[PDB]
Amino acid sequence: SVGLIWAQSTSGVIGRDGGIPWRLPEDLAHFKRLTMGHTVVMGRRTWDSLPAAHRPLPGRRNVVVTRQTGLVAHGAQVVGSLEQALSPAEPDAATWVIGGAQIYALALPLANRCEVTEVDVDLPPEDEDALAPVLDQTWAGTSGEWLVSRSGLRYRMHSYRRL
Ligand SMILES: NC(=O)c1ccc[n+]([C@@H]2O[C@H](COP(=O)([O-])OP(=O)(O)OC[C@H]3O[C@@H](n4cnc5c(N)ncnc54)[C@H](OP(=O)(O)O)[C@@H]3O)[C@@H](O)[C@H]2O)c1
Ligand SMILES: Nc1nc(N)c(OCCCOc2ccccc2CCC(=O)O)c(-c2cccc(C(F)(F)F)c2)n1
Ligand SMILES: [Br-]
Repeated sequence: SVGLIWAQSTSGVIGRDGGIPWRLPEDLAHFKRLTMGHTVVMGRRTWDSLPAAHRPLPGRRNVVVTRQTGLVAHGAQVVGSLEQALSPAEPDAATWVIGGAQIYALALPLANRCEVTEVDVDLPPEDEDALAPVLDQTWAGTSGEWLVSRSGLRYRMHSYRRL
C-alpha cells in the first residue's frame, strides 16, 4: 500500500519559503503516529526542509528522491526516481509519500490512500508556494470532526481511498 500524507491550508498551500507557513503541533503528532515504523519517501527539497532534530526522521526508513546521483543524505537512502523509491530491495507493508508538491504529483497515480489534514487558516497563494494535489472523482473520502488545537488553530483530518 502506497499512501500520501500532507497538511494543507484551505487554499491548498503546503509549503512556503522552504518550510510550512503555519504551526500545528497536533498535525505533526498525527504525522508521526501514522508514519512511525514505516518507509517515508520524500523529494529532495522536503529532505532539505527537515530541521536538524528531525533529519533523518527517527524510527522510519527515509528515502530521498533526487536527480543528483551524488547527493549526500546521511541517514537516508538516495534514489533516482519515485519508481525506484517504490521498488525497494526490502519490501515494506506500508510506504508513505510525505511530500513535497513535486513528488505528490508523481505519486498520486500510484497511490491508493491519502491522509489529508485541512488547517483552518487563510493563506492566499504566493508565487513560489508549494501546493497540494487535487483529488478527483477516482478518490472518495471521509472526514473527521473539526478539532481545536491548543495554539488556537482548528484542523480536521480527511481519509481518502481510491475507488
Ligand atoms: N504541509 C505538508 O504536509 C508538507 C509536506 C512536505 C513538504 N512540505 C513543504 O513543501 C516544500 C517542498 O516541496 P517541493 O515541491 O518544493 O519539493 P519536493 O517535491 O520535496 O522535492 C523536489 C525535488 O525532488 C526531486 N525530483 C522531482 N521530480 C523528480 C523525478 N522525476 N526524478 C527524480 N527526482 C525528482 C528533485 O530533486 P533534485 O533537485 O535534487 O534533483 C526536485 O528538486 C517545502 O516548503 C516543505 O516544507 C509541506
Ligand atoms: N500531515 C502531515 N503530512 C506531512 N507529510 C507533513 O510533513 C512531513 C515532512 C516535514 O516533517 C517535519 C517538518 C518540520 C518538523 C518536523 C517534521 C516531522 C518530524 C517527525 O515526523 O518526526 C506534515 C507536517 C510536519 C511538520 C509540521 C507540520 C505542520 F506545520 F503543518 F504542523 C506538518 N503533516
Ligand atoms: Br508544529
